[PDB]
Amino acid sequence: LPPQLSFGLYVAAFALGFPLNVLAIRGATATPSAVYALNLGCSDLLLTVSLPLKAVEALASGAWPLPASLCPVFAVAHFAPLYAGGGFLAALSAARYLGAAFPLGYQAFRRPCYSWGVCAAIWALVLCHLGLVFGLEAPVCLEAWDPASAGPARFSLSLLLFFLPLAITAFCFVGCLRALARGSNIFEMLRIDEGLRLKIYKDTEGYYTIGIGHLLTKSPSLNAAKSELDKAIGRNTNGVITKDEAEKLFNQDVDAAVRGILRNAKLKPVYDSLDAVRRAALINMVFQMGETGVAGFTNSLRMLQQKRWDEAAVNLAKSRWYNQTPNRAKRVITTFRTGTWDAYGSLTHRRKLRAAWVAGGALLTLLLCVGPYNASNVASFLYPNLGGSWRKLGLITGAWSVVLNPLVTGY
Ligand SMILES: COc1ccc(C(=O)N(CC(C)(C)C)c2cccc(C)n2)c(N2CCC(c3cc4ccc([C@@H](CC(=O)O)C5CC5)cc4o3)CC2)c1
Repeated sequence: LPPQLSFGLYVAAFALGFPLNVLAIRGATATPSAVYALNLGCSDLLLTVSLPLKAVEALASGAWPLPASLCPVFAVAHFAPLYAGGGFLAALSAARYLGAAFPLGYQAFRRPCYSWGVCAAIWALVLCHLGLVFGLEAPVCLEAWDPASAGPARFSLSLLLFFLPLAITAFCFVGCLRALARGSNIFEMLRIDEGLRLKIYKDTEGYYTIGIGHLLTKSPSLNAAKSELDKAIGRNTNGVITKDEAEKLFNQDVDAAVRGILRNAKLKPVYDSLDAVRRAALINMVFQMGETGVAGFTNSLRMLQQKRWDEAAVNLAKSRWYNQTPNRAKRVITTFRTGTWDAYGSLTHRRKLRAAWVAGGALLTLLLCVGPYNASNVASFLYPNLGGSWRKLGLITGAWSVVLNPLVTGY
């Protein structure tokens, strides 16, 4: 409440803000998360540099110690990096959400230049919106109430530059929570193991293959492969397909791998007794080897039916399958043993957990720092009875985003 306490809290924010954000930048410079943390660290620095001036203003109970014409420029130089901070948190939470909810789809669509593009658009939108609004409608500075005529303009700032990022961050945090519960499925697992190629290639066994691990023929003839490919799609392809056609063959093959297990007497008892994750591991095998091949793993299959996970793991490792494709086999074996997705880097529960925490941290620091000011500034044009201490507090909490913001990124 007293101006001396206001002064101190700003100084604390500066004093904590400066090192923490330089440290943040180095941590980011040592993926989309890094880009957003880097731009957040920079906007935090610009905000930090304006704090000494913000602090002396609070100490003088609102008195602006500089020429009145510099007040609009300082308003931009202070609020610009402030609002940008919010948007980066919103962008970062979006990247985390997309990574958590749609790992593979995200990774396919994602390009490094988009992250910068998004960041640029944020800087652009913020400075254009603030520069115009504060430039057209501006000895007291930031502590002063805005005239009721400046309402529509200042409201558009809060609406667009805070409330919208907030709502989006809230969506991303809820989506992240949902992603945790959703875990992962067999389609994602096989997409990682088989990869994606649009040209005809040879697998580790030397057979002609296309798409997401679709076996074309066991024949050594490339022309027989090109013939079987045109059968599978019903169109002359000449050894090249689209992503859409690949995904269609993928669902048919997963279906075929499942139906193969369903009609197998030696595979079906195990399939029936497993959970979905351990089921996914079985399907992966039958996808790679076929039903008869996997049916011959008599020992391992029996141990899996009796929930003897460790024994089964050790057994499966003695196979030709393990020696020919070790990385893939180890993942499928780990899946079998644990019944989790721990073996799959971009599908793991922890990765989804970190996204939830980043988004949650982001949502909270948006609510607590940039939140209170905008909530009270819009509530100043309505309700002419509003107390002055609400906006003054909001400016303090907003300043503290230079402390909170670097913490949520984890660098
Ligand atoms: C700081 O003030 C603001 C104000 C308004 C918004 C704001 O709401 N808008 C306005 C609009 C929706 C009506 C256009 C806004 C503005 C700039 C850029 C964007 C994308 N949106 C805003 N936002 C919120 C959504 C954010 C976002 C969504 C999003 C989705 C994918 C991604 C990428 C993740 C990555 O980098 O990998 C993925 C690759 C594509 C990055 C992404 O970043 C960007 C910042 C920030």
